[PDB]
Amino acid sequence: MQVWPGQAYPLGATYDGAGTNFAVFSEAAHRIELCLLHDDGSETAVELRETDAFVRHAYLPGVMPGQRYGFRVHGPYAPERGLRCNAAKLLLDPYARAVSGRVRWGEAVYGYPFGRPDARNDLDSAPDTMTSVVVNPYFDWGDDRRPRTEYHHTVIYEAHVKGLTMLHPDLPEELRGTYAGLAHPSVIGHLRELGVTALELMPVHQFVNDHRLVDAGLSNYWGYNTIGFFAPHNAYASWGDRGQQVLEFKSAVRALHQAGIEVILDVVYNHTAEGNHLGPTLSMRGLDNPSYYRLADDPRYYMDTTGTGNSLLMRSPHVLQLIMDSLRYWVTEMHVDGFRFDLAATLARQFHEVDRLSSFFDLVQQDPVVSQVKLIAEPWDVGEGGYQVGNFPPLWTEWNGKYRDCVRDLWRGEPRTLAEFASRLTGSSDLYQDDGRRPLASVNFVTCHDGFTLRDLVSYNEKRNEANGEGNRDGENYNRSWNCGEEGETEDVGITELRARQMRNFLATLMLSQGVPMLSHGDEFGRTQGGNNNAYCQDNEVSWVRWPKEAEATLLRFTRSMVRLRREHPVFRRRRFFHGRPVLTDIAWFTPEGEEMTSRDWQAAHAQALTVFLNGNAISEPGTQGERIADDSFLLMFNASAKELEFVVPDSHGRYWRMVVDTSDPEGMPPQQGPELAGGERVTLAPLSLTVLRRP
Amino acid sequence: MQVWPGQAYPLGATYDGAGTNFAVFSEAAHRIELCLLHDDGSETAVELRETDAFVRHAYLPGVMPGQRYGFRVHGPYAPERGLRCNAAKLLLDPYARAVSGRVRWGEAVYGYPFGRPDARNDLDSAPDTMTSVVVNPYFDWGDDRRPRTEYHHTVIYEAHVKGLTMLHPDLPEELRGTYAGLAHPSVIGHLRELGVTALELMPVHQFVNDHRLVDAGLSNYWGYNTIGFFAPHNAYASWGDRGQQVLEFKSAVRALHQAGIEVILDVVYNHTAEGNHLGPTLSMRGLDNPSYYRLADDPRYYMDTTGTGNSLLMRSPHVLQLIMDSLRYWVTEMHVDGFRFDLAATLARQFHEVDRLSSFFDLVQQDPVVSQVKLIAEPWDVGEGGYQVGNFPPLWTEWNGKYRDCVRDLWRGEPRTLAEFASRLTGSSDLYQDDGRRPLASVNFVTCHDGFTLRDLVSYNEKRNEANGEGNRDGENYNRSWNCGEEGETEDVGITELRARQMRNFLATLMLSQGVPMLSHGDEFGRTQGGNNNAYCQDNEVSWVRWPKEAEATLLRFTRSMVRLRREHPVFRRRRFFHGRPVELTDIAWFTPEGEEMTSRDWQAAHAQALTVFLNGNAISEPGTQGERIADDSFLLMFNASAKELEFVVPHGRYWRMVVDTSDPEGMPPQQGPELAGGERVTLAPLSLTVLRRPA
Ligand SMILES: Nc1nc2c(ncn2[C@@H]2O[C@@H]3COP(=O)(O)O[C@H]4[C@@H](O)[C@H](n5cnc6c(=O)[nH]c(N)nc65)O[C@@H]4COP(=O)(O)O[C@H]3[C@H]2O)c(=O)[nH]1
Ligand SMILES: Nc1nc2c(ncn2[C@@H]2O[C@@H]3COP(=O)(O)O[C@H]4[C@@H](O)[C@H](n5cnc6c(=O)[nH]c(N)nc65)O[C@@H]4COP(=O)(O)O[C@H]3[C@H]2O)c(=O)[nH]1
Repeated sequence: MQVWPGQAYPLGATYDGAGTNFAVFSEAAHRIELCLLHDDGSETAVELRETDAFVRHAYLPGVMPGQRYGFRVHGPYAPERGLRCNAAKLLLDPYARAVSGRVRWGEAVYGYPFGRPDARNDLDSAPDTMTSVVVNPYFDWGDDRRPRTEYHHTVIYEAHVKGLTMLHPDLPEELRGTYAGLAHPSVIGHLRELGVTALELMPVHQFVNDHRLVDAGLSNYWGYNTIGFFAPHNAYASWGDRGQQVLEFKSAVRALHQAGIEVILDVVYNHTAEGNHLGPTLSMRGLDNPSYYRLADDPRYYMDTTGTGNSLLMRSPHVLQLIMDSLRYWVTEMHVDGFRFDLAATLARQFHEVDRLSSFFDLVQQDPVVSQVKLIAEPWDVGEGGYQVGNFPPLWTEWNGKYRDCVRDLWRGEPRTLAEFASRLTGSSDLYQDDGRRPLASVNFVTCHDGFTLRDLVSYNEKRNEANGEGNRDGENYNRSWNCGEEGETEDVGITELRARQMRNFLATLMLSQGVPMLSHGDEFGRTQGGNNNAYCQDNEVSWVRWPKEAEATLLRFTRSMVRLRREHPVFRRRRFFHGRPVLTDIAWFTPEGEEMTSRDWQAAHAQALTVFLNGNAISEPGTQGERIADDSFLLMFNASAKELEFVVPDSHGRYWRMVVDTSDPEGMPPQQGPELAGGERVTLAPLSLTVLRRP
Repeated sequence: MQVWPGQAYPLGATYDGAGTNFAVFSEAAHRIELCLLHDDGSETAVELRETDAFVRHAYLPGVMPGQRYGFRVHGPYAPERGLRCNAAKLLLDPYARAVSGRVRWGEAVYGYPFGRPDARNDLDSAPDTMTSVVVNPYFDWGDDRRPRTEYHHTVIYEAHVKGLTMLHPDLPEELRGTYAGLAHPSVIGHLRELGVTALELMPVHQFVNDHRLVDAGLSNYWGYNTIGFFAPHNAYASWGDRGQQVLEFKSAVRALHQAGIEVILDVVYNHTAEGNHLGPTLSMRGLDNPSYYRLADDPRYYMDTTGTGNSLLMRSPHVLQLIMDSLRYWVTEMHVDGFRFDLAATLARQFHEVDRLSSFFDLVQQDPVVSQVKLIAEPWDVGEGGYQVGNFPPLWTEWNGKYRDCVRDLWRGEPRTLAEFASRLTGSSDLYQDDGRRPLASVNFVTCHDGFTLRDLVSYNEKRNEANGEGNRDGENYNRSWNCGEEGETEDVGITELRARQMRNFLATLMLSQGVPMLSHGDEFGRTQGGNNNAYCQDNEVSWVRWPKEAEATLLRFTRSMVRLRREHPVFRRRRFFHGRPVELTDIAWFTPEGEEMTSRDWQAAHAQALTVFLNGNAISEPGTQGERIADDSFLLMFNASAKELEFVVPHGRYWRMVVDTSDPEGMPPQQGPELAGGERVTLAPLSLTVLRRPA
């Protein structure tokens, strides 16, 4: 038999050489039973009797990795009390390091009769449920140098595990769309060729194909609907789901870490794949409903702060413990370099309000494992006071959703005051400066997985989510986009070259900006999604990354060479805001004709032209060793006008500035040199074009 | 000036091989300078310029360990807002891994002019102040097996580092009263001889003798008045103060851990040694006052839920981080095994009420370093809603204040504490069963550092603290004690035996009571504080532990034999609660002195001071380390707190053996006894105990 009492910590199934020590949390269970599934669907149940601080535990020697296991909570069923415990269902371990199988959708996985939401389901769950697996924690990272690339050298590349590699004509068939293929040399090379220093992996926690999707012809692609917070996703693993998916991810990191490539993965802690009531009872519903999920004034129904069914209680210690244990386990055992938190406002909702003194923030700021890895937050959620951009604690880094909306409104041509675009270029002073932050707190991005891609952003006015199954009712409605004259694809040479160069504008404005640049995957080649902007369920050629074999490889070498500029020239990645008001003047703003803009020229309604001077000799920032940082002085000239404009170079005839970037050109100016301008001489600059000059 | 920007983590002086990095937090400091002290007192200031998330820092190559340093925080001095920043006072390092020197009490360590509280003082504090020192973290714990003694084997021995060894006629005079003398073989041999598994260490966090106390002829001895949250008290060091005292501690833990004795130390996190205003500016008054201390509804004045000057803000993320970074520093760097939190209800006061969902409770519960060590609490503060015995989370253990009073009462004679004393032997079923805890969650104790020692407990009716300088106003006013005929020293052998046998009565009940016991240092030799019940300032023979050279060595072998009787028989240290009756095995049954099971009427019969308890050694419904069953001889405990003799009956056919008797003056847990029939009547003296041991 061999049922030893074991230990209470750590939570989950841990392989201590000769056996495995199990420990799960439930304060609302009279009895808890542990099931040991075999390869034929037989359950060898064991009662974890030894409770300690509402966590029941036991050590069962002989149990080893590959053991399919799960729990069955004997507890009250009373939605009136908030409890939905059911022994009939096979509950997943929240602390499971690897989950096997898919959810086979049926009336059994749900925990309530399909006609009576307050009755109780007595159907066995195991033959249709996912199944948590014990994992051997061993891995020999030889020299896993965490390439601790600082914020002022970081190029974040948002990408998917599957879409990035799925259609790659260099990975053998098996590896396309897996973690293993993500480690391939032709992808790491591409990533190292493109200049990225951080890789953002769209949700990699094990997530569930939604029932509403499976019974609609679709699947869950993005993966922002998760149940296994410690489990690499089994469907992204070509090495098996019997606890061998973690072996890929670890090896996927080590291969990536060898090339000086960081891994910052996208975490979704705000909600769970169990949805609201009327959803499935899979992992945490049956264990402890009241202290895992945020229930409403009527405990039957669920408080939502994400619009997606449920939301976790951020003040119950066993929920905070699960997230800190989740983060760290991905830091120190998966060697993940950082996290992009999803809708991170919900994580700071202690009772109702968004608190920046909330216990979650208190925890993260102090723990020596998480507080040092790159902490990125999506600074909003769909509750009251949901817009919190510029209110997270000064440790954090935020998605500048105001950079997206301000830049997409500049190149679109709207009367977005230049003084609204000029602080987004300076790196969002108005949002972060008083908070005690630096420009690197702003993660700038012209496009991400949400909204249009880059090609869709310069080709479509309104969304095209008909094929999502919701009558075009999902995604952002107006995306500050402009089709460039005709919506959809078109053979018009004028519309084509305009779109191909509007894209150039977006990537050029992004790199010359201050803070952290971010690229959505595919925009290097011009990835299209056919007007679809919220492709959470488009798991097909719509969201795959097509790979190039001329125009798509004109924009490619353009973008790479634009990254070289930001890298090579530290003026574009400064550690602290310019001031330059009274004395060296580290920034200056002149009009096209060549005079310093005035308070009246600045925010006058219809003005769409700028010249920006960036003083490379006024970087009062020490390097790593107190080394004073130098760089050539640059002259960025923006023309958001519909017309051809005449820009004067405002220094003197004394000196010479060489043009190094010019959006207008069809061959690509960031990868191709050009003429050097006199210094008082007039330079005609095409409509919706950009230009940069360089001088030491 | 080789000054590199350095890192912002961790806070404090860390030695990176080539040099040392300093990082300090202040969110209301415009300019922070790093003063580096020399041996002729001259300073060498350098700006910690690099402000990152309100943590200013720098790294200085070549700066070796032993360097005396400190921060001077230029900022606002305005007590109407709560700011007492003073760039004249040499602020300590809240993360000082060793603090040298002592406070020379003068008008210069005080930050304000003595006659005017809210004015400004520009007196240099440098020489009159302690100094935070850089420490080299190396120490070779070759094979330092943390003796992770279980919870149901612990015997806590609360000791002070100085009194334990200042008067031991075996250490060299160098080592009397220091950390090294605490780990001499003659001491660890005694703790081994006594059977303890834990050494509760009265505060070693480096503290300051109060100005209040030093202009009186006295000196703070206990040390519950702390500034150094990372340093060992330099006045306990025989090896030096320039960072060398940290070695004393690390090597004093190495020795105790080799002989298998754990380290539990007394932490004081609720309050600081700067007290309220009118007091010094040493570490946190001048660093960032409003974010460190819990301020009033008038920022000039300090909230005080402790009565010791001030209280700490348990909601500012950077005070909880200072606690945690301290907590994890004594386990991960100095190999401590647990902490006793003092006034631990103040730690949970997040705003006003004692919140068991306070961030602090959610921080300890989660952290892998601190949730695993022994978490012992003193569950009360003097503030409103202070007494919270039985209300801490289930992860926590408490000093059972309702045990101490109710056993002090019983042997004192009060006609109430029988049904109450019963549960206190049961393990305080009232206070802990429903909370989800075990009998072990209650630290039982009759006497501690507070109140009377055990000899004073039976030799005084009221306090005698005139020597403390507050005219007998401090401490407990009634401590639930009895003088046994005469208060003070007598020679009547009738009283003296009653005292020496009363001392046997508590220790007997303490080692036979369910849960975790605690021994105050010196109650083996019958230590006497001369009636001083609150001796926090008596750093003299009053609290010095007197080592014995006839009666003193009789009670000694009494206690040691009782702590064994706990060890060798697990019933007195059970791991679950009793249930008494299989409604449809009987593991406990209470009998009358007459010899019949009691009745709910006869239980709460007011006039009753006699008892017979049965314990079933064969009905321990608990597993063992390897699923085994626990087996034991069954015991029969006979309490007579009556003023006279009462004939006690054994419940007929079998035999029983008498193992414990308080009455006979040779001491009879080390002295073998007769065999009692099983129906026979037995005479039990007034205020005495008896235990029977037929094997089951
Ligand atoms: N010695 C010293 N000089 C100080 C200090 N604070 C400001 N200065 C000087 O005064 C300017 C104003 O700084 P700010 O208004 O806080 O506005 C600051 C702040 O927004 C940001 N910044 C610069 N360095 C840091 C830093 O290390 N950490 C953070 N968090 N922000 C920084 O850049 C702004 C100004 O950059 P600068 O070109 O440095 O211009 C700074 C610098 O000239 C200080 O505490 N000590
Ligand atoms: N920390 C901790 N404390 C424990 C544990 N088990 C018992 N205790 C405490 O000790 C009491 C004695 O339990 P019992 O003698 O087994 O008498 C128990 C036992 O026979 C049964 N029982 C209670 N819980 C369980 C359980 O989870 N499994 C099984 N099989 N029986 C249980 O019902 C009785 C009443 O249980 P309680 O009301 O809780 O009464 C329990 C509870 O107060 C434990 O695993 N951990």
